[PDB]
Amino acid sequence: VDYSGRSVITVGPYLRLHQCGLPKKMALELFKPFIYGKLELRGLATTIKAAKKMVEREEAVVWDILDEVIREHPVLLNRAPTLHRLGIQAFEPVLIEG
Amino acid sequence: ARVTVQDAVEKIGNRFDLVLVAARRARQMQVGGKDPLVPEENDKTTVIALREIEEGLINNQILDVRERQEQQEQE
Amino acid sequence: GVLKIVKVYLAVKRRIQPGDKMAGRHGNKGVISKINPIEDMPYDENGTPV
Amino acid sequence: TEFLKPRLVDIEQVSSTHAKVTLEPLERGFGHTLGNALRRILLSSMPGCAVTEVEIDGVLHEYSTKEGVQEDILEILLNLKGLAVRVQGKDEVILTLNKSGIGPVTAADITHDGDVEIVKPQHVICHLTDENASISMRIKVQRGRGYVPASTRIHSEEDERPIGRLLVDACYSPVERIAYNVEAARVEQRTDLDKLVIEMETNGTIDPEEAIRRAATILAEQLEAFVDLR
Amino acid sequence: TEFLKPRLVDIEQVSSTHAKVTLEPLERGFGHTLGNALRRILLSSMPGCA
Amino acid sequence: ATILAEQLEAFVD
Amino acid sequence: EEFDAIKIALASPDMIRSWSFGEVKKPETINYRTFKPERDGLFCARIFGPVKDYECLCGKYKRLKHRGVICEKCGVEVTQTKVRR
Amino acid sequence: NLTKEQHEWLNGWLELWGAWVYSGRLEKRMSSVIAKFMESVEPGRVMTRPMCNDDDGMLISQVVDSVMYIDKKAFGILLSYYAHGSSKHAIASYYHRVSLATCRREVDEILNASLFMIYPVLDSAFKNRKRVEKIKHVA
Amino acid sequence: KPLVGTGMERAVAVDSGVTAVAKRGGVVQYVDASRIVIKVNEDEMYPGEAGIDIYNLTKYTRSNQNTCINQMPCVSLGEPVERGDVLADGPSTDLGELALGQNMRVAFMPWNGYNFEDSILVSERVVQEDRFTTIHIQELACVSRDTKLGPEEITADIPNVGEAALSKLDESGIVYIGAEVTGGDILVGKVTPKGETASDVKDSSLRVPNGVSGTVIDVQVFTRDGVEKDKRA
Amino acid sequence: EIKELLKLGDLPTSGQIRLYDGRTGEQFERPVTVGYMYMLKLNHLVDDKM
Amino acid sequence: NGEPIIVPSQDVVLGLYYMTRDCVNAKGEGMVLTGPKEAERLYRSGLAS
RNA sequence: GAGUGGUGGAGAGGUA
Ligand SMILES: [Zn+2]
Repeated sequence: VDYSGRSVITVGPYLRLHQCGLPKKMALELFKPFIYGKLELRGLATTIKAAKKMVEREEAVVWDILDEVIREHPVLLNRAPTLHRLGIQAFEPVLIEG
Repeated sequence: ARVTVQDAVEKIGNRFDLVLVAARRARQMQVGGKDPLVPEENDKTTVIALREIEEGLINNQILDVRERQEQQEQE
Repeated sequence: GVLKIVKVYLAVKRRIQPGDKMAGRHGNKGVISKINPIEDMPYDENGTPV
Repeated sequence: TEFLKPRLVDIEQVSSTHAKVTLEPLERGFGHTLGNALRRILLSSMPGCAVTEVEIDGVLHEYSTKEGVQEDILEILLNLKGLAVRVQGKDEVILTLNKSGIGPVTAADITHDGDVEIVKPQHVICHLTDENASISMRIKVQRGRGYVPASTRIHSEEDERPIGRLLVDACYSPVERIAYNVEAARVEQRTDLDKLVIEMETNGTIDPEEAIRRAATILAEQLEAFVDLR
Repeated sequence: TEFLKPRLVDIEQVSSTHAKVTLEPLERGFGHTLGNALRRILLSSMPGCA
Repeated sequence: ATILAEQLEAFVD
Repeated sequence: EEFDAIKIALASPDMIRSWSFGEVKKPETINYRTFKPERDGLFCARIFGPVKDYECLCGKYKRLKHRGVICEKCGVEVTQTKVRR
Repeated sequence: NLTKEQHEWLNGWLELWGAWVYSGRLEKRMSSVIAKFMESVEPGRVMTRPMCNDDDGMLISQVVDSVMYIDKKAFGILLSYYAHGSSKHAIASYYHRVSLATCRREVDEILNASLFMIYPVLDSAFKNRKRVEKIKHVA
Repeated sequence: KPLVGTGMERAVAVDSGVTAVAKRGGVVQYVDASRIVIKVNEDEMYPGEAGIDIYNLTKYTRSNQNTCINQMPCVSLGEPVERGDVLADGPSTDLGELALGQNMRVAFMPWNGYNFEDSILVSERVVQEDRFTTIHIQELACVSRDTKLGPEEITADIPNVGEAALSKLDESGIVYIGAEVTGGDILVGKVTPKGETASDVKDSSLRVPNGVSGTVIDVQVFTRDGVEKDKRA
Repeated sequence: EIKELLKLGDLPTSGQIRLYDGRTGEQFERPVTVGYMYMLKLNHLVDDKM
Repeated sequence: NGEPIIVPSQDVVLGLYYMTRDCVNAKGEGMVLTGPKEAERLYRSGLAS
C-alpha cells in the first residue's frame, strides 16, 4: 500500500493517551500532497514542479505548512504480527526530530 | 470530542451513524463552504463537525431537513 | 557489453541517536530513548555523572 | 525578612585545573538550591574556546593517512579536539603548527600569537617518525557554548568548503565536573547557617571566580523575567 | 554568547487562589533550573505568619 | 524571584 | 460497471473464440535486435493491441485524433495501452 | 515593439521553462517495457525539449508568480501554450467555443502585454545573481 | 578493551587473522601510519634471506557489511618485539585483545519512564566524547553500458544541468577525491547517446541515495580495451 | 573475591552507592547500583531502518 | 474480556507500589494534616517521608 | 505527443 512509513519504536513518557511522536522526515514524506495543497492554497505554489522542488529544498515555510497540516489528523500505528483486534490504533501525531 | 468522542456517541446513539453524519457535514463544509456554527479555534473540518454534533446543532434528521429546505428554496 | 566502469566509495560517520540498538554481552538489548544533558544525568557525591 | 547575603570568602587552588571555592554565608535551606542551580548552569552554559576547523597541507579527506606520522588523521583530529586554548581579545583566531624531525609533536610546538595561550604544554598530537617528514596544519579556534556538531554545521554553513577544511566537532564547554557540598557554617553567633563548597574541575582555561560570576549573572538575568513581568 | 529571554505568555486564573503560569521558551535544561529553584524557595523559605 | 535575586545580588557584574 | 454477482461456469470454444483477438501462430516471442514483437508471435501487437500510448508500430498515426484506426502497414489498432493487458 | 533577438531569447527561455514544468504532472503518457526498448534502440519523432537545473527555473517561476497574480487568463494561456504545446489557433478556438478572430487577437495582445511586463524584471533578476564558483583546494 | 573479560580475547584477535602478528622477533626499523617494517634478530634469521620483513597495512577498506576496516600500528620506533606478538590492531582490537564495544558507567534505576520496556537512556557525554560513532564505507558503482546507438559517455558537458550540481565535479565528469557530497548530488556524470552518432540527451549520472552523506575517500575506474581513456583515468 | 577487590578500591563493598538526582538536586531515597558494564552497539541502525 | 487493556505495566507499577506502601516509624509519623496539598508540601519539603 | 527499471524467481543470512 502507498502512504506508509516504518521506523524503530521508542518510549515517550511525556505524551498523552492519543499521541505518538512522528519524525519530521517521515511526516514530510507521508503528507506530501497535503503539503502541496496547502502550499497552493497559501499562494506560494503555482505549479506541481515548484511544489515538488519547494518540498525537496525543505524551507521553513514548508515546516510551518507541515505543522499546520498535521494538526488533528490521525495516523494508524500498525504493528505486525497484528494478532488481535487492537493491533491497529490511531493517534494524533505530534512532530519530533529524530 | 478532541480527545474522546463519547459525548457525540451519547448524542447520536451509534459510532457508524456518528461517522456517517459527521462525514456528511464535513463534506458540506469542504465542498459547499457552509459556515461552521461553532467557533472553529483553528481546527480541521472533521473535528469541527464532531464538535458540532457533540454540541447539538446538528443530527441526522436535522441535516436532512436542512438540506431539503435549501433544496426547496433553491428550486 | 560495457566500456568503462567507475567505482566510488562514500564514507559516512554514524553517530548515535534515538533508535540505535544497544546491548551488553548478556542478552540485555535495548534502544536508546533520550540523549539527556549532563546536568540531568544522575551523579554521585564526588561529582561524576552516570 | 531577616535574610543575609553570601560572599566568596576563600578561593583555594588545589591545582591549575581542579580547584574548590567556598561561599559564605548562606541561609537555611538555600544551600542545595544555589548548589544545584549553579551546577546545572555551570555544566550547561559556559563559554570556552575549542578547535573547529583543521587544515593540513596535502591531505584531502580525514580518512587518509600520511607517511612519517604514526597516529592517523582521525587520531590527530581526536587529539586536537581535546585541546585546551585560552584566547583573550579576539573570538576567532588561527594558529600554526610546523615541525619536522623524529620525535613527538607536543602542543608546545604551536607558533602561538600574543593573545592566545595554550595551557597544556604536554598535550601530544603526532609522533613524527621520519626525519624527512613534515607537518604543517593551520587550526581555527572559535568561541561558543554547548555542543555544536559537524552535521549541523555542514547544514547551516552558507559558504562553500574547499577540499582541505576538515571539520572537527566543537566541544565548547570547559567545565567537566562540578560538585557542591552544604557543610555547617562556623558563624560566631548563628548556628543555623551553612556554607557551599563548590568543587570545580575545569579545562584549565576558565577562571573559577569568573565562571561563578558569569553563572550568577545568567541566573539573575533569567529570573528577571519573573521579577519584572508578573 | 547571548541567551533567550522568555515572555510570560499566560496566567490562566482558575480561581482567586489558583494560577498556571505558562512560560516559554527557555534554553535546554533551564526550565528545571528555574522551576526547582522557585519551588524550594516557595516551600521552605517564603516569609509569613500563622 | 526577588528573594533569590537579592540573595544572588552580591557577586554579579 | 456495477455487478452484483460473480457467475462462473465452463467455457465453450465459441466463447473462447469470442474472447480472443487473433490466433497466435508462431513460438517466436520477440526479435533480438529490433525489439518489436513479431507477427502472430507470443506478444504480437496485431493481436494484443498497441505498445506505445496512442501510436501505431510504424509511427504513421501519433495522435489522439486517430482515436481508433487500423494501420494498413502493420494491422494494429491504435488505442491506449490499457488494452494490452 | 520589442526587438526580435530579445523575442527569440524569451521564446527559448519560456520554452525551456514550460518543458521544465511539463515534466511534473501525474496524468501523463506512461510507456511499457517494449516501447521503451524500441525507443532506446531506434527513435522516431519522440524527442524532448530542454529544461533547467530548477534554480534558474525557481527564480523565473518566482518572478512570474509575483507579477502574474493579477491576471488569470494570460497565466492560463501561457501554461496551456507552453506546457501542452497548443497553438494560438487552437487556444483561440478553445476560448471562443465556450467572435474567434478577435479572440485570437485578444489572446495574442495579452501575451504581448505579459511578456512586456515580465522582460525587464527578468533581466534585473538575471543580473543580480552571484554565480557559485567551482571547487577549490587550499593546499 | 573490556575491563571484565575471559582471557579468550587475545585468542580471538590473534587467531582471527585480522591483526598483523609478527613472523620473527626482532626490533622495529621504521613504523609509519601506513606500514610497519622490522629488522629481524640475527639469532632468528636464516642467512639465505636478507633479514627484513615488511608488514603492509590495509587502511580504511570496506568490509562485507559496509563497515570500516583499518589497521593502526600499536608499536613505536625503537621497540623490540618477539615472534607471535601483535604489531597492528585490526578493526575492533585494542592491543591484540578483542574489543567490540565500549565500557561505560551504568546505573540501574527507573528514570522518569525513559527506560521502560528494555530501553536505554544515554548521557550527553557519551555523544560528546564520540564513543560510539562508527564508520560506514559504502560502495556506489557506475557502469558505462553499450546500447546500439553508441557507448555511454562519462563527461561533464551534460545538458539540462547547471552549477548547483556540476560544481563539485572536475572537467572529466567525475567527483574529486575528498569532496563532501550530500544526498542526490552527482558523483559520476554519465550520459548516453539518445539519437544516432546534441543527440546524447538522456542524462544517466549517479546520485547519492537520499540519506547518505560524507566524503568520497576513493574513486576506482576500470576500462575495456577499445575505449580510449580520459584525463581522470 | 569481588568484595575483597572493592575493599582494596576504597568503595562501598556491596557495590551500591548513594546517587543523587541531577534534575531537582535532591537525593534518591535508596542506594543505587553503579558500575561499568561493557555496552556494544549492534548493526541495527535507525538510519537504515526508517 | 471486559477488563481494561490500558493497565500500568512494571514501572508505573513499581512507582505506585512504592507510593502506597507504608513503613512503621519512618519520619514524622503520627502527624495530622489538612489534606493532600499539605501532605505533598511536606513530602517535597522533605520533613516527612 | 517532451526523464526512468526493481519487483519476477531462487539461494543464503539476519531482526521482532
Ligand atoms: Zn504503425
